[PDB]
Amino acid sequence: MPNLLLNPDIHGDRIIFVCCDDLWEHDLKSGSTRKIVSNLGVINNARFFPDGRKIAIRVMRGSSLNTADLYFYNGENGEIKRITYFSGKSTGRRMFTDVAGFDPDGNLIISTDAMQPFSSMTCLYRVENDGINFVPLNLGPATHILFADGRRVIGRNTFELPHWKGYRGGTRGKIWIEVNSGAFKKIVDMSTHVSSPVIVGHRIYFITDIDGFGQIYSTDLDGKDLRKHTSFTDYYPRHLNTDGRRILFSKGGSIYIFNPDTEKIEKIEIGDLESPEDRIISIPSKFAEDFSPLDGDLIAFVSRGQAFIQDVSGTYVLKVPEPLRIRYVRRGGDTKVAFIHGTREGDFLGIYDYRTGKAEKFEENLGNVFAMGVDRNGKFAVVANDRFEIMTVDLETGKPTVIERSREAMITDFTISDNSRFIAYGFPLKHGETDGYVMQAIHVYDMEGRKIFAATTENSHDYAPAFDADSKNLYYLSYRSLDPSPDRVVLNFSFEVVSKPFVIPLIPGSPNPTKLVPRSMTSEAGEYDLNDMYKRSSPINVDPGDYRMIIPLESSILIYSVPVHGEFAAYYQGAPEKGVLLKYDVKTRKVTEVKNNLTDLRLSADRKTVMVRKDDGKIYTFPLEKPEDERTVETDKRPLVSSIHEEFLQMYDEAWKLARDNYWNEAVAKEISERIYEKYRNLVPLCKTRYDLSNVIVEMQGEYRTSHSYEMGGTFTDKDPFRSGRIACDFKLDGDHYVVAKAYAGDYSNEGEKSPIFEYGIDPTGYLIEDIDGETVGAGSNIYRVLSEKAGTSARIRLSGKGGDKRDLMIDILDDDRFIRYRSWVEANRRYVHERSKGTIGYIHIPDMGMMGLNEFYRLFINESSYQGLIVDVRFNGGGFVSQLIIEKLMNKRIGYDNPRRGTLSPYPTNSVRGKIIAITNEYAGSDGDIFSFSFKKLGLGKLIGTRTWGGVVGITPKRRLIDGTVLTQPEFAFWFRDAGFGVENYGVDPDVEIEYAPHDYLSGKDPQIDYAIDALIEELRN
Amino acid sequence: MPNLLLNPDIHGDRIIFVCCDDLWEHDLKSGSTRKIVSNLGVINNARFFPDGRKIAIRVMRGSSLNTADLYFYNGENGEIKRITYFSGKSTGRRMFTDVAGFDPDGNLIISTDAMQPFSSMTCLYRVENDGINFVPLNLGPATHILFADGRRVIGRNTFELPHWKGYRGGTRGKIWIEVNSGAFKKIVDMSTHVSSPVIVGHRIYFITDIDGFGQIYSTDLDGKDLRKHTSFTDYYPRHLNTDGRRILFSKGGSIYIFNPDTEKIEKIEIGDLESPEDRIISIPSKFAEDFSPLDGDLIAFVSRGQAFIQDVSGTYVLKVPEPLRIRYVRRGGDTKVAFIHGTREGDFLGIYDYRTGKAEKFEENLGNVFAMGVDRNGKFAVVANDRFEIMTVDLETGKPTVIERSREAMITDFTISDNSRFIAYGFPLKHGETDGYVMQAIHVYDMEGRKIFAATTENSHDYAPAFDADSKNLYYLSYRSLDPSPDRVVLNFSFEVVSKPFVIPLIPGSPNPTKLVPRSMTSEAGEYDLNDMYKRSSPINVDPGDYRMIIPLESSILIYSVPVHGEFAAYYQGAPEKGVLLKYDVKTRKVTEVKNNLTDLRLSADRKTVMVRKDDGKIYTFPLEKPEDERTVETDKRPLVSSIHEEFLQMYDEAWKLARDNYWNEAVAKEISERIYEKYRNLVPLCKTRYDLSNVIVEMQGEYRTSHSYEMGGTFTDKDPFRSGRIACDFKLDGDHYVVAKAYAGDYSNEGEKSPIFEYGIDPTGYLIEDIDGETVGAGSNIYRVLSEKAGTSARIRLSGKGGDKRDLMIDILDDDRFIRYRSWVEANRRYVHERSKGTIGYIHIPDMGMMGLNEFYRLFINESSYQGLIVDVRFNGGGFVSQLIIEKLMNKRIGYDNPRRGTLSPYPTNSVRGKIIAITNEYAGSDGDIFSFSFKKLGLGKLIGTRTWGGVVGITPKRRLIDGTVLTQPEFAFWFRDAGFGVENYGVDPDVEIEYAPHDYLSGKDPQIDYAIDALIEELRN
Repeated sequence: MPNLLLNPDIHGDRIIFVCCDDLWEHDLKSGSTRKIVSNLGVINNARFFPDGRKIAIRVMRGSSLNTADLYFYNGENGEIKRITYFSGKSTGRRMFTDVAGFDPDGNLIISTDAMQPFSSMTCLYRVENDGINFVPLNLGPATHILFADGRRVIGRNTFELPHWKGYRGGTRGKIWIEVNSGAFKKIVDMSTHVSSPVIVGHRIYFITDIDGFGQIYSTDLDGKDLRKHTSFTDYYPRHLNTDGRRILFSKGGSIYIFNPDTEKIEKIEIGDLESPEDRIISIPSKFAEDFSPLDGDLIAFVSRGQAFIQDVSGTYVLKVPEPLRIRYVRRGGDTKVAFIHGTREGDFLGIYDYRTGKAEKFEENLGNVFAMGVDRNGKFAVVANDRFEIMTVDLETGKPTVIERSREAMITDFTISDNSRFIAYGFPLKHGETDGYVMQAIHVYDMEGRKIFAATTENSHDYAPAFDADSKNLYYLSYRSLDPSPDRVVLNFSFEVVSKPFVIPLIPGSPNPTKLVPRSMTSEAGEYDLNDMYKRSSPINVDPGDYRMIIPLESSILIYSVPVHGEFAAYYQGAPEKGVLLKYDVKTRKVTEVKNNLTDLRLSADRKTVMVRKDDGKIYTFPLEKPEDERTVETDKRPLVSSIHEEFLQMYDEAWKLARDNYWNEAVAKEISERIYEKYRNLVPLCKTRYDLSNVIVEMQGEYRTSHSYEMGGTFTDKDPFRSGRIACDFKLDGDHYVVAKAYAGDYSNEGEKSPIFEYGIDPTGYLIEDIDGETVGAGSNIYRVLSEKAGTSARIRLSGKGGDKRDLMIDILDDDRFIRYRSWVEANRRYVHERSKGTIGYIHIPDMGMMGLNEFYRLFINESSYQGLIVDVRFNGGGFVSQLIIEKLMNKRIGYDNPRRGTLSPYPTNSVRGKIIAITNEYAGSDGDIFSFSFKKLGLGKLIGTRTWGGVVGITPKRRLIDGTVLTQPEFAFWFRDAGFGVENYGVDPDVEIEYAPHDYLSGKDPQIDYAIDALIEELRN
Repeated sequence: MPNLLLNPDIHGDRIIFVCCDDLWEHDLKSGSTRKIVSNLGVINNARFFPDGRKIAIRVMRGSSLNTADLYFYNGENGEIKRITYFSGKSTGRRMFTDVAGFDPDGNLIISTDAMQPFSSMTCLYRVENDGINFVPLNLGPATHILFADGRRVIGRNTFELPHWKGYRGGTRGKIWIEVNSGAFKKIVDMSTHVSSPVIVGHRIYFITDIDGFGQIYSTDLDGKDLRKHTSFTDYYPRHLNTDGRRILFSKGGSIYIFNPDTEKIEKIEIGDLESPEDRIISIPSKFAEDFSPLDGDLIAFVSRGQAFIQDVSGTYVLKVPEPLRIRYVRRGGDTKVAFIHGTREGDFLGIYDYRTGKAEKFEENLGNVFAMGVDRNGKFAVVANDRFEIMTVDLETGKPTVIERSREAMITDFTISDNSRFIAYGFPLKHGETDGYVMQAIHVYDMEGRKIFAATTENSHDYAPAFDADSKNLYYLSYRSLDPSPDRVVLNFSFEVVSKPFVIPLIPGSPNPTKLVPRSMTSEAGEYDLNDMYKRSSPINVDPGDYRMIIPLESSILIYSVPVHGEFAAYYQGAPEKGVLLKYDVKTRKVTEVKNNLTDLRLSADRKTVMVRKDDGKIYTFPLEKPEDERTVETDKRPLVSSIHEEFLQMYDEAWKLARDNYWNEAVAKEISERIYEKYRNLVPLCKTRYDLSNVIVEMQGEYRTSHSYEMGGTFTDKDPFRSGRIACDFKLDGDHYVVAKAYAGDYSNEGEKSPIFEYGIDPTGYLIEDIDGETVGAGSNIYRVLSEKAGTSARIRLSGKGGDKRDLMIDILDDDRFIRYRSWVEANRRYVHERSKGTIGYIHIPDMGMMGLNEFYRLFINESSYQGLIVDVRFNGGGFVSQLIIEKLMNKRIGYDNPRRGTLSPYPTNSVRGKIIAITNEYAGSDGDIFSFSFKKLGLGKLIGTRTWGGVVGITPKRRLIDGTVLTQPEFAFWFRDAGFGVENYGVDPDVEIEYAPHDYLSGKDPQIDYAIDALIEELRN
């Protein structure tokens, strides 16, 4: 039972490497191995200092390893010490805030975006006094820095990209070298991605897969005389490191040594290191999903692939006796439940009687199931799969029967009548293959006659069907009540409150029950007749809103409502959508609130019990008759038990299967998947930690050689995330005191765009920071650590100005100041553009194509679009999906003006740019950011300046998480441009004028890209 | 910066030892040292298996290391595995559930009380299949077992006793050896304690301090030819271990080797191993103390020796700028607070203005302060110290003035009038030096004239003085309203509700204000006159109860009431005493509840704000006017920051100072403390963990060579305690199935005294356990781990009886079953005595002299005191203080009977023993159990049978915890017997007839002690 060994470094005969998230050291001479540091969190990189006495360590914390900071380990006394308190953001594909190199004096050089407006701006800083102070090198964003013959060697984006083999986009690693004390030249720019550069003798060694597989190559300090030193075919080499004589690297779980002199490669024999306990315990609530009410006031819930039946207090718990991956569990009978069990082959329907203990599984492979319901009489279930089919499955024979199949999307929204005769569902459809909108009509399946009926027309979005208890009327919701709401900032309107419930009597002649037509004035009777029922449709008298569920009751109707809200939090912070349960009294048409702060709602089969999840994250239950009697469902009294190796294999297979099944090109998917299956599955048994598993799943994901193959979420450690305290200020150690080198502020009147100190009436720039909460900070007291310890609270800060000015203030210590740094960067560029253009050119930056992109675009568009020229900066754009919306605005042509008796001219359209436009982009703009850059040029909006974009345009829409919560992504939607085809993928967008942003440019304090854009526009504006 | 190295074992050239709570391995050949197991919790012992391949490990978990279990470490593959799921109870002086030795076949033998009715019954078991099954050796309680020439060598109580140097009590370590298969002889029984026995060649090596200091000695396998092999004078040697050739041991933080051949001793050079981060972060609420209200709605609170001023939400927090050990903090003015600062020299008063930030400390040493208050005008503070003095301290000059000094106890109950003129306080006193009860009278000090006046007579206990706002009346409480309450089980009565409030008008002629005497009918006026004020006292019309505080308001009086409750939880589980705040309306005399579930209450200076601690442990604040507007006080938004080395130095110093100050014999205390200070203070810097510090503190505590020098509580690890699942059954692996070898039940009708399976109508004895919660248990499925995973919940257990009987039951899996095992043991002894005596002798067992002892003594006394004879078994008695109450009952002489017309004779006294009594005691009975054993003989109650008791009779009453919550105890009260003097201490009590309980007695299943007691009484009962 060997371990997965990774990321080594070497010094003499001593090699250090990672195993089980901890740092180990192996001595080649004695052959002994030892763990030198552990329990710090997940370590992914360790670097010896030049004299090999100390080691710089990068460690990640937070369940998903979303935070990182650095530590120093002293081999002499075994002293461990945290050096950075930045709580740098981290992702599997961009593990930032790390060791960049060591200068000629032996000082540590780090790379970090902690104090920058963008995560891609991983700037270089010399670390002084063990983290007391950080000195910027001003060489621009970089990953590695090497020093040879007195000059600086810079590696840009040279970190490994295991998730994207064959990457050839604009962000590929490149190497630059200094040629004259402050002048730099790009010496290594290959078609593919260069990573892990090191120097031995006078050659730069690095990795790249230009020939089809990862190998070690080398060039001279001029980027010439390319050489190939390896011919690996099993697994890609990774993480080169050197002591100046020999090179170390990891490959497929083993550590190897490359001797440049002999070109000899030798594997290091390390043997079995650690075998932790396989059987683990987990907190059920941390991986819970699919909670549902059962008879007898019992409840069912799924967690980490396991299912349970328990009382509400979680004291009497029964585990469903089925192996890994039960996806859904649903009430089947008095003491019975139906469930979906998944395997490597697909999903299957099963039944379990918790009273008798008899559990049965049917062999009919239903595909990949995303919804399942059971009729009230427990005779059949209804299932929906990714084939876009909705079917019934006889709970006795297991025989499935496809009801219908959509060609647009899954039929996950369905309901079954209490008498088990009708099945109503939303049917996604399109009039034509290339329609921009998918419509959805409710269809009704009559078990008797097996014939489908259209409940509603195909013109909009009808959903959430629900039959009344007597199975005589079909209620549902529609987004048909069109009525626009005005944008309060931009000239725009949108349909915000257009949801309305409708009802269809299943028996012709019978009226809308909510109309209260006197019974004596209605000729009753009539047999069921589902023909032309859409013509009989009638709305219920409820104000339009945004409803998601309708529950018809005897003399009232419950409705799940969602107040209008902003999307920022749900989009970036996973914040759940908040809703309220409303009660509509049919008799008086009076609407009241039943429950609020909801995020989900399940309804008992008999309509007597209601289960909800609230914004507080807890599950509650209450009688629909007396919502005051609410109880809290407890699931953590009983620990979740499982086997790491059983789960890892299950997880590898599912990751592997998802990558195959969701890859945009089906033909390709089959060949790729089969070719890589065993190669990586064979490494799974070497994995002992979730991080190990990650190293294996990601390399397999990279074999698809396509963008967007991500691994997000999951639980890798129990360590709380690192903390960082900020006040939007940069500190410089001057003598024995810290001085505020810079105090950030964007728009003073906006919220959260400035150092909290500004609210006290002074600009802290140039002030000395004497102490925080009575503790002196300075030469002998790390201010970053002090701020970290106060993060999220208000502390007394003593400031000293040049003179006799002294300040004693209670300052809010923020947990982050990225947005303040960003807005300040934006406003600075804005003033600079106005100043250099002499007031003729406007400026706008678009950070991404999501909700932030929309905010920042309009934030400046309303003030910047009416200058003679306009610069649209999309550098560092993180992508999203609103590129098309912003383009639509820039495409407006000013063709007129209103002339008022009083006031000034009003342009028409209001949203039109007045003059010439120019766009700036760089290698850090990507995805939807690629599409914007390509479209800007294609539509002739203006010239495109900068450097080639990221080149990743195969979108993702994840719909499944691993049992531990991990969200994997699969490049499932390949973008195709008219004329260019799929060619943007793995390449990017070339600007009309390429303007590099070299290290010497950063050294001189000049932004050549913005300067060219301003100048080019000034030129164009001459005539 | 070296480390404190401890508890080593040796095998060839390899030595393992503990450092920083982790396990390390050192190779004598290569000189290399390495950490082989870490992050498991706190390891205190590690033993090489015979072949030196596997290592057995004892690790502790739970903040106070109160739980323990064993693991196996396999250096071959680096596999770590838990072997036991007992969660054995552990204390620093009795770290039970450990490795006991290895049999000739190489199988692990463990010692544990996990499945016994007493913690001292650490029975031996051979471990099988890594914990799947445990086979009892049935040799009785033991610590170590060695094997020589086929015969078993047994060490009884042979663990180290660092907290008691020179121990010579009955529980001292002794060694027995097998002479004839199954027959044993005691070979090593010295006046002093023998610890850590090992065998080399044909000699038993061990440690003892018979010559005044710990040294290594040895004897032949016959216990003869005693030899002394060392002459240490610096630190006591500890933890001997051997590989059969050499002996390894720890001393003063270093690891040494003793060569029996050469008799040479060599120190192993290991060097600096590990230095963790010194600056740590702690959760404030976890070490919180003294919480108090300040003006402006601010709060003051002390935690881990630090003090803070903060708003209720804990968003605005200010740390008081003073070094370690702020003991108390009190409102001193508008933005000022007074505090007590403690140092190694004593306690001092200081003042801190949180607005300006100016802090001042006065140099007057106030001694050891236990109470502090400040007058409302902020001119002086009132302080109470362990000198029994109450004094004022000028807040301007710092000049202290002693008001009065009690010669009985501290004056901690005091109050200051609003006009700052009077100080009323409870004054402890005794009429004579040898009085059994300390009375308390209220005394009032007049600042004007500096004279003391008696407010109450000296006949009972008067307390909680409180002046009204106008400083015209003094209110207080007394336990003077004697009215007896009846005991519901025993003929007994006690004063439960005898607390009554009283009031004393400070102006003669003025009537009790609660009497509502009409003003027009009262001749008002008059000047203050405190003479004869006790004569003027008047009660207030509130029913008697149990009051702890009285707060007189304008038209009402608030009263803190404590409902009568049992003491068990408070006595054993630290449970807080629950109280309620009552409101007495003076006008109507109506009493209403203002707040319940309280555990503590603080009132602001202006009587407007109330702060309380509730049973939920949280601190709340509400306006006295609207108790509904209650807010929760948050203190954990901002982490506590401290330095480990600074804290460790402050704690050792305080531990040393407490040991000295409280030792019972002051003469001896000066010499001992000065002699031991440096020696242990020098080991402090070697400590890196709380466990390291404990080893040092305990060794220094043991220098007092007296009983009761303990170290309880404190925070040693962040690991959750070990869990164990129990159903009061003993399991035996028979083939591939576990059979219930025994099902425990005491009194079926009592609560919690039987396996929870009995509630389903069957006795599980003989039944086979098929599975638990669907999981099969047996030959390849450890039932103990399965139960551990279900502890605290109800699980489905399937059982099979011999036949066709099958049971499927939802069983409560308990967290512990010690009490069930105890009562079953007692009831079995009870039946055995009835049977063997043929219904002529009764039986009673007293497990301790605390609340449990009271419960169990009476639980049987009511049924067993009327046989012709009575056996009073005090074996294993844990001590406490009720021995005298039990003797009082046993002393009753039956001298008459009531003869009724109908029914049977009633004996007089009712609580009298009918006949002859005999007592059984052993080496596990001590403290108040020593006192009981001695008294039984002394008073001639009957014969004492068994073995010499523990011998620890110098009591404790701790009143101070270290900054981390640690409760240290100091032998402060030496018990003196008429005729025997102080002699019981460090010796114990000899029985009239000594009856050893040899290993072969346990092997044969015979209890020689109970048999002799039975036979002795049968004989005495002949005539």
